[PDB]
Amino acid sequence: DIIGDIRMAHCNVSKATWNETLGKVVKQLRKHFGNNTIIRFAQSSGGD
Amino acid sequence: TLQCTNYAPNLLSNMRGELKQCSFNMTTELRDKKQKVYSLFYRLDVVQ
Amino acid sequence: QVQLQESGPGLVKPSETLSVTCSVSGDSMNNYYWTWIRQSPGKGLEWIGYISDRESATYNPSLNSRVVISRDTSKNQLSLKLNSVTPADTAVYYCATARRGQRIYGVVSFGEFFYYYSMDVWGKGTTVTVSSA
Amino acid sequence: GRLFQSGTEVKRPGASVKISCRADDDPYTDDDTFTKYYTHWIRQAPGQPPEWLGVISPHFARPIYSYKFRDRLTLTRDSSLTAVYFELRGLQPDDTGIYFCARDPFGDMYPHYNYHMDVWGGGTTVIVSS
Amino acid sequence: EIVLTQSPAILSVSPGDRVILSCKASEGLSSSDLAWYRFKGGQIPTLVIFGASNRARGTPDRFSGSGSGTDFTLTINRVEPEDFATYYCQRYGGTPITFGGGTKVDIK
Amino acid sequence: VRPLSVALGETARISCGRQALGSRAVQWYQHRPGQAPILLIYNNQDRPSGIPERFSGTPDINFGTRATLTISGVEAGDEADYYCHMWDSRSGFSWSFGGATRLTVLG
Ligand SMILES: *[C@@H]1O[C@H](CO)[C@@H](O[C@@H]2O[C@H](CO)[C@@H](O[C@@H]3O[C@H](CO[C@H]4O[C@H](CO[C@H]5O[C@H](CO)[C@@H](O)[C@H](O)[C@@H]5O)[C@@H](O)[C@H](O[C@H]5O[C@H](CO)[C@@H](O)[C@H](O)[C@@H]5O)[C@@H]4O)[C@@H](O)[C@H](O[C@H]4O[C@H](CO)[C@@H](O)[C@H](O)[C@@H]4O[C@H]4O[C@H](CO)[C@@H](O)[C@H](O)[C@@H]4O)[C@@H]3O)[C@H](O)[C@H]2NC(C)=O)[C@H](O)[C@H]1NC(C)=O
Ligand SMILES: *[C@@H]1O[C@H](CO)[C@@H](O[C@@H]2O[C@H](CO)[C@@H](O[C@@H]3O[C@H](CO)[C@@H](O)[C@H](O)[C@@H]3O)[C@H](O)[C@H]2NC(C)=O)[C@H](O)[C@H]1NC(C)=O
Ligand SMILES: *[C@@H]1O[C@H](CO)[C@@H](O[C@@H]2O[C@H](CO)[C@@H](O)[C@H](O)[C@H]2NC(C)=O)[C@H](O)[C@H]1NC(C)=O
Ligand SMILES: *[C@@H]1O[C@H](CO)[C@@H](O)[C@H](O)[C@H]1NC(C)=O
Ligand SMILES: *[C@@H]1O[C@H](CO)[C@@H](O)[C@H](O)[C@H]1NC(C)=O
Ligand SMILES: *[C@@H]1O[C@H](CO)[C@@H](O)[C@H](O)[C@H]1NC(C)=O
Ligand SMILES: *[C@@H]1O[C@H](CO)[C@@H](O)[C@H](O)[C@H]1NC(C)=O
Repeated sequence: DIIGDIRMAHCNVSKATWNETLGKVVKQLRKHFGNNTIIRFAQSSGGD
Repeated sequence: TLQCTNYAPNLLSNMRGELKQCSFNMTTELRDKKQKVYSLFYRLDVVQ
Repeated sequence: QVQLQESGPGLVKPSETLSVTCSVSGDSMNNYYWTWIRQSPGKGLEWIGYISDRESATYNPSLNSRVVISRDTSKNQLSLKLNSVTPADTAVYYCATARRGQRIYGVVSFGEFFYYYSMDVWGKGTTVTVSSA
Repeated sequence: GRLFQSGTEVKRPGASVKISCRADDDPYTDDDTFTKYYTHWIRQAPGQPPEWLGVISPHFARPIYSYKFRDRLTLTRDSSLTAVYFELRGLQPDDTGIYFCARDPFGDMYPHYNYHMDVWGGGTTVIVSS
Repeated sequence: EIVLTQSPAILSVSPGDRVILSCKASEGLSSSDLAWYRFKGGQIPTLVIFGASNRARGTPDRFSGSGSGTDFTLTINRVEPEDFATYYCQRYGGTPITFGGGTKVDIK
Repeated sequence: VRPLSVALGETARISCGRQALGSRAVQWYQHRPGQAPILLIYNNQDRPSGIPERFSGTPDINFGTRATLTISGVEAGDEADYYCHMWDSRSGFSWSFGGATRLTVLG
């Protein structure tokens, strides 16, 4: 049984350093596709 | 055959479809006798 | 400060429209949630229903929808209608207020919290007896 | 040896089609074919050159669509490790033709990392009218 | 996007000679990502060659072909009555892949 | 309905029959016969105005404890029954109040 509260597990990440890491990897990836190309992060496709 | 209904009913939280309560028979060390057992299984573990 | 006065018919014939009205004086009814509690002799308290700013008359499911809750903002009153009543609920009524405070145990983003209704200011309450005689 | 797909279904404009391409026909089989081999789905119209329609990976059935058929094409497999599906919602009277499913290692195998569709299977037909 | 064209669209030959199936690429193929298929009406389209020049399992000695850069050739040694069918070449690389239009041999 | 008999001077601990399961948020009541009910303790720690500082509840730290009401300095007129309203997570929206613990002080 569950002796307590029915809760859901959840993973926490810090927003500021994750946004800085995304900006850094975008600035790194921008060395291969010129300057004025809009890089868009999206969700997954699907499957299992 | 798992007779399985919803555990923790009428909960207004997010976790509603998961945590289902099912009962089933299981064999013991004496093969003529059985044992009724109760357990909780997730939504991704049971198929109707 | 919110003050509550009561009014009652007293003598009620069975199986018709019952109406017991409490009046509010002192403030408006914009945020406080009005509820009604029935106290019968021989048992404990009983929750009839409550109303909110959503104008939702959520009744108790153990009453078989025999009560009707309504409010009004133009005359500072509220109507408590009944139909097809029994002679076995001779009880004193109560008109109370209730504030809603949230209780959070996990994260608010998923909805792992709930609501309660605290009743701090109550009314005097007038008894209503129903009988065939 | 050879792949198996069935179906000679007719359709109406505004519906969806379901094409299943299995390998080794008996249903209780453990071919393991959809396990380390990519699978290509290819459409061909009569009187037209064949065009690419979509590949599915054998790792966890992660699909790779094209930009022409992106928002109206979902395809995956079931709990058993056979019988990949093909759901094409948002029909049209332009894609009337034959459909093919081909096995392809796609440069993931151990010998030589080749690029070839070694076997194609069946080839169904989809028509639509009113 | 690399468009794959084929200029010998219509071909006719007798059984027992060598035929040339040429294909032109748009801009600089990698010379290792190309395939040839033998299509027919209401049959099983099988493969005949790997990459630039490498035979498959069910392929005899008479099927070969090479090419590099932007030109790719298929060189059949002899013509059989079981080979009078259309051919389709395709490339690989970035999705979506594109076939090479279409060519066809005939008996005359 | 459960009776209780506590003499003068010493304190008393009153529990309700509803076994709490989860995060608790109780509202302890007190109803004199004929008068109006009043709110004593809400949200397990707080107390409204006008109520004396003699009623202490139980916090929600170290879940597994009993939600009781402590009456320090019991006087002679404490004959009104109490009500232990239960609001938790698993049982959902509770409608009824519960058993009325009738405290009868002697002397
Ligand atoms: C990933 O991240 C997410 C967030 O992004 C994390 O979720 C967070 O999870 C924790 C618990 O795991 C939640 O804490 C809970 O909060 C509720 C209510 O929130 C209170 O805190 C707010 C913060 O403000 C200060 O106050 C607290 C003390 O209350 C300080 O300790 C803090 O440091 C802050 O400085 C506050 O804004 C709230 O608002 C209310 O404030 C006052 C007080 O009531 C009112 O006047 C206001 O009007 C308004 O209503 C509120 O104060 C708490 O209730 C929870 O504590 C209770 O439950 C515990 C477990 O049962 C128990 O141990 C506690 O003792 C407590 O029980 C009793 O204690 C109080 C003591 O005074 C009593 O008064 C009270 O009645 C109660 O009965 C709990 O602490 C976060 O809210 C949640 N975050 C969000 C955004 O929802 C997640 O955990 C992360 N995951 C991982 C893996 O890292
Ligand atoms: C990775 O893929 C790219 C893209 O296909 C490959 O680049 C291509 O390389 C060929 C040479 O092998 C280039 O062809 C050349 O074209 C010029 C004219 O542009 C011509 O003058 C030369 O004689 C030659 O034919 C081709 O243009 C080039 N494509 C692109 C888009 O740059 C590359 O070879 C692949 N492999 C790696 C990087 O290992
Ligand atoms: C084995 O059992 C699973 C679980 O039911 C089957 O998967 C479902 O199959 C039905 C077929 O009508 C689909 O409608 C469901 O969507 C499937 N559930 C999924 C994918 O989660 C599976 O088909 C069974 N295998 C057999 C009978 O060979
Ligand atoms: C995660 O855990 C570490 C453990 O030390 C802690 O320092 C940190 O504050 C926690 N939270 C986040 C958002 O990283
Ligand atoms: C992320 O970092 C960039 C730094 O260039 C900043 O401009 C931006 O406001 C940050 N936040 C988001 C949500 O992008
Ligand atoms: C993109 O911008 C950076 C700015 O530092 C520059 O160095 C780089 O040359 C630019 N890319 C191109 C293709 O000009
Ligand atoms: C276990 O077996 C008995 C034997 O008749 C049956 O009545 C019972 O329903 C079984 N248990 C379950 C959970 O089906």
